[PDB]
Amino acid sequence: SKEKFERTKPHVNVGTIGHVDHGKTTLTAAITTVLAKTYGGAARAFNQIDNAPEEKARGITINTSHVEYDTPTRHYAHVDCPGHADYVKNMITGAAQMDGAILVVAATDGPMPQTREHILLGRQVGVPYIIVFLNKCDMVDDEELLELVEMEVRELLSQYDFPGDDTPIVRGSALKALEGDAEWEAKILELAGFLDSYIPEPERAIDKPFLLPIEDVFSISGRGTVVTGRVERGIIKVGEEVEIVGIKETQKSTCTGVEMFRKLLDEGRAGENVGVLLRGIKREEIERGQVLAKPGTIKPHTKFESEVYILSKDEGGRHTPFFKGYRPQFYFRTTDVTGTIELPEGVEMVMPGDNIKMVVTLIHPIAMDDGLRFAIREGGRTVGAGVVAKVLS
RNA sequence: GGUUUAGAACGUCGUGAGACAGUUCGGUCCCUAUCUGCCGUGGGCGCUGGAGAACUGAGGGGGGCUGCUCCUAGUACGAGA
Ligand SMILES: Nc1nc2c(ncn2[C@@H]2O[C@H](COP(=O)(O)OP(=O)(O)NP(=O)(O)O)[C@@H](O)[C@H]2O)c(=O)[nH]1
Ligand SMILES: [Mg+2]
Ligand SMILES: [Mg+2]
Ligand SMILES: [Mg+2]
Ligand SMILES: [Mg+2]
Ligand SMILES: [Mg+2]
Ligand SMILES: [Mg+2]
Ligand SMILES: [Mg+2]
Ligand SMILES: [Mg+2]
Ligand SMILES: [Mg+2]
Ligand SMILES: [Mg+2]
Ligand SMILES: [Mg+2]
Ligand SMILES: [Mg+2]
Ligand SMILES: [Mg+2]
Ligand SMILES: [Mg+2]
Ligand SMILES: [Mg+2]
Ligand SMILES: [Mg+2]
Ligand SMILES: [Mg+2]
Ligand SMILES: [Mg+2]
Ligand SMILES: [Mg+2]
Ligand SMILES: [Mg+2]
Ligand SMILES: [Mg+2]
Ligand SMILES: [Mg+2]
Ligand SMILES: [Mg+2]
Ligand SMILES: [Mg+2]
Ligand SMILES: [Mg+2]
Ligand SMILES: [Mg+2]
Ligand SMILES: [Mg+2]
Ligand SMILES: [Mg+2]
Repeated sequence: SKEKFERTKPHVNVGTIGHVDHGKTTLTAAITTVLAKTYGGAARAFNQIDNAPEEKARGITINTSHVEYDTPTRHYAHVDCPGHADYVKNMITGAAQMDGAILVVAATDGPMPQTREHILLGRQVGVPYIIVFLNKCDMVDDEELLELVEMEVRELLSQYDFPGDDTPIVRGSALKALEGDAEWEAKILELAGFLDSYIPEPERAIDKPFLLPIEDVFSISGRGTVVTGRVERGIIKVGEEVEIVGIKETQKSTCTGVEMFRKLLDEGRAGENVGVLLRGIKREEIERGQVLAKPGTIKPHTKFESEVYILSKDEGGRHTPFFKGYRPQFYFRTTDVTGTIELPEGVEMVMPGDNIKMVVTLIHPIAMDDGLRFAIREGGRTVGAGVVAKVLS
């Protein structure tokens, strides 16, 4: 909080995806040290990508850590997702804001059960583009074995509905590029080139009014309570009226400073992760899931009609019917929420792999409008995608 | 210290003397080692002229415990932990 962030180069939200203990967080650390050395950005280290007691005694990552590496063309903003099956909830918030992912499959183990689950969540939420990275390579010195894994990833993406063969696969060790090997340093400089070439300039919405889903809340010692997240649409000027909408009720507020990776800003534009400082609000009363909207634009609702597309055994979801009373998790912009289902008159049961509409009464009210996309989940797996039809409350 | 003498008391049984793995407080533990054994340490003669050294080894004894950390490797194993 001192240096002013100069608005140059387009902003892009990137993040690593993949199996547990597969080189996902280590890739993030490899991208910093490579890009910082040659081009001349800020250095950083593997340290702080994940500190705490939880991510040291174990070694695993829980929190979605962020990184800011810069290149001549564009200014990237990383989102290193956790990895585990148990940490899928806080991952989806990191994955929703992420524009273009970096998948991490390993040459030794290959595509594992979570790799299938992570890419499954990427499609239904909103991950337009994806890039593969083989994160072991050196451990198995062979030409035939390493190339057989590349075939299975191309099959995985094409089976689950992506381009597959068009996606640029890259090979390279993360640990070898951490130190200073000339052949392996240049091979991850190549990944930065694939990030620029494949993923296009993202289409923002700098016209329709201000909205910002809160991914994680903070309490800065001195300044006040702060909320982070990607600005979904519109802009934010300093000293402007902002209404916080979502869970509990609704509160008036005013912005008193927006920032971008510990650097000041005047205008917080759309499609970029920013930390908004709020005036006269406590850490407890504001929570994760709520949205920073401009007053009057959006209203919180606890009941709505919605066209739900349930999945089958083949697509990956439920395989049995269910009657009114069923309570799955509904993942809107960031947070999840439970709700009872009231089916329409003339529909006795809901079979798997079927398009229908239904009334859903949620326990917590969330801010929503007509034409909002969500992904239903229940029992550590997906259920179905859909869209909102009508407001009731 | 306990049990198991002589003092005294409580509860209990007994008319009473007294009694009770019922309880309670107090209450002398001797022996210079002949033999066997054992740990040490010598004198005698023997071993075939005597003497001084240096070995050999039959045989005997002693010694044999194990933690943690770190690499191999967060590798096999495992959906993950
Ligand atoms: N030899 C070698 N080891 C690697 C390479 N990349 C990653 N690893 C190893 O893979 C392990 C996993 O590290 P990390 O990336 O933090 O795990 P993750 O992929 O983020 N998943 P999670 O954080 O949920 O546990 C580490 O022990 C690391 O040494 C590589 O290129 N070569
Ligand atoms: Mg492993
Ligand atoms: Mg990780
Ligand atoms: Mg393995
Ligand atoms: Mg006594
Ligand atoms: Mg006695
Ligand atoms: Mg007496
Ligand atoms: Mg007696
Ligand atoms: Mg008694
Ligand atoms: Mg006395
Ligand atoms: Mg005495
Ligand atoms: Mg005495
Ligand atoms: Mg004497
Ligand atoms: Mg003897
Ligand atoms: Mg002797
Ligand atoms: Mg002799
Ligand atoms: Mg003699
Ligand atoms: Mg003689
Ligand atoms: Mg002799
Ligand atoms: Mg002779
Ligand atoms: Mg002789
Ligand atoms: Mg002699
Ligand atoms: Mg000798
Ligand atoms: Mg000798
Ligand atoms: Mg012995
Ligand atoms: Mg180790
Ligand atoms: Mg582990
Ligand atoms: Mg290893
Ligand atoms: Mg297996």
